[PDB]
Amino acid sequence: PDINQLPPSILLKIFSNLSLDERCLSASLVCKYWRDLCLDFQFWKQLDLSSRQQVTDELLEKIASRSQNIIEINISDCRSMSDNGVCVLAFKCPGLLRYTAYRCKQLSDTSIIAVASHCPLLQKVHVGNQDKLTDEGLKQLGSKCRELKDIHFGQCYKISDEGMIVIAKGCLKLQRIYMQENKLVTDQSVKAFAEHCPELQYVGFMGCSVTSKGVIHLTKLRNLSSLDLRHITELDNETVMEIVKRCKNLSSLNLCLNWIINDRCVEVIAKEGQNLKELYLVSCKITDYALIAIGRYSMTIETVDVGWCKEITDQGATLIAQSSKSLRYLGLMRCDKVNEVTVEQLVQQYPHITFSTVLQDCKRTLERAYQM
Amino acid sequence: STNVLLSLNDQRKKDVLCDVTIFVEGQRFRAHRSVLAACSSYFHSRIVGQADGELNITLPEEVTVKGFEPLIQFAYTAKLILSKENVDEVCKCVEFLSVHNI
Amino acid sequence: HSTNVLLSLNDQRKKDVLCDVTIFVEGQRFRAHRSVLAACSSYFHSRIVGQADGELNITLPEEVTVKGFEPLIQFAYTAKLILSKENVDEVCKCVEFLSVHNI
Repeated sequence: PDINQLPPSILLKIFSNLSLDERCLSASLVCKYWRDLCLDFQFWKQLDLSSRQQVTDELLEKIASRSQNIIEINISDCRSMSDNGVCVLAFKCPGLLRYTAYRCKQLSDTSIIAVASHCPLLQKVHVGNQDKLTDEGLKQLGSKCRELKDIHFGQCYKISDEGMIVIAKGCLKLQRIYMQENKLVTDQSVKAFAEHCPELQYVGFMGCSVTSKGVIHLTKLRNLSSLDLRHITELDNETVMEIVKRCKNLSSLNLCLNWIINDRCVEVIAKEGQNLKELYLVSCKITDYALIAIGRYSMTIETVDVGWCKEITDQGATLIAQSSKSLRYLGLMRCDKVNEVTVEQLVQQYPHITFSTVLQDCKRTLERAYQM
Repeated sequence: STNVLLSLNDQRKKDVLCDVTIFVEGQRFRAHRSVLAACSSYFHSRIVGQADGELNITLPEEVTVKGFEPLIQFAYTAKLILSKENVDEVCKCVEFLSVHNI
Repeated sequence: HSTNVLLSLNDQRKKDVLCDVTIFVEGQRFRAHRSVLAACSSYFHSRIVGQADGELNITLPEEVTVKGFEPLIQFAYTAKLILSKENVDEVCKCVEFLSVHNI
């Protein structure tokens, strides 16, 4: 029984089921043939070198020296290489697609400049908590490589005004957007960029200073899917009504931590909402009155999230527990206004619920950690 | 339960089986998913929207690391320990870490 | 350091000797000194500085509770507190307060 008589396709399919550590540490010393098999464009076009700390500083010269089709560079949580060690790889970058580097503070705008001018093809630029990332490099990023299709620019307080307009006039193929607590973001950069590409599905502007003057004009596009407008500045209610009445295709709506937003929106969200799938209402000031409407007038619901609710109706929660057919997602936390019956009876009455109470999710977590 | 709280506490102070990772000034606390949900509504805002196995959170530059360190032990032990040098930034008993309206 | 002075005074206090100012709460007597309570709680300096007597007897309103009261003196002395979640509200002022306490 010789394993090396198998065709190379089968041997590569076998070797693809080993991690990079296993492949480069054990299977590369067995013999010449296995070492030559564990070195390909197959295994070296999806790098994913995240959190390899102080081991890859000048080594990036060899990973991309003869390799021709790196497309999935991932150096997230890097703390070893410098601008030189990333620009040397950035010089070639043949058809890079999904550059990703989170929390790599030592990287600066020089790396962005190196990666943005040597590959006119890109699909994902999901950079992260890198500070000192000024807006001069993103200008040329939008000017030279106008093929990028997805950005992520959280926690970079240097993207104030020029960046959005510069990758809004040239680039048009963007699909997803995500932003974080980035100050100095003006409203006069998104209103113009609201008529070119209406194919956006995911929108996230958490902790940002976008005024509702651009949210009002969102009625134009009718293809939006997911919303992440958390802590937003007084978005228009009638615009939300129109987008939920006309756009039947709507996936997610978070709207958490908003205080000027009133009870009317959640009162009316059960009037016609049939395809709504989850709701994240944490620390909401609900007046424990929409539960009757959300139980009686809603028949299609599977995810419900109760946050820091000071008051609640145990009878209503019990009624809605059996009112639905599959709505079992009670992740209760810090609910002081609770009895000791539901947490004692519904655990065994419904053996298809996980729950989230403190008394239960302490032994289960230890048990699942010990098993795996 | 109480012994459940202590067991979770030790498992936190094992650096093993930690879900949520708090990133403040390069320093990284490693704690669970459920407990920080019980602690401060600000965090449970940023967790429950994801079912990802590994999570990451950053905090505003306003929240200080010196006052941040005792808070984790607060959350894990439900215990109060204080010194006269470090009070003003925690002066609401809703612990008022800078921004920080729950 | 003067904290050595504070700790020495604390240990002397925790012998029921060399104690100068006596606090009375529904019968319980808690002994302490003259200078330190003047430095700690502004309600106390009011009733103290106006006399030069020997033995003092200061009573506290029902508004101040014993259960929070024992750690108050401890935090006055050594700036360290012990407290759990059940007894918090009658102490939630973070500038001590708790006494009158319009400053």
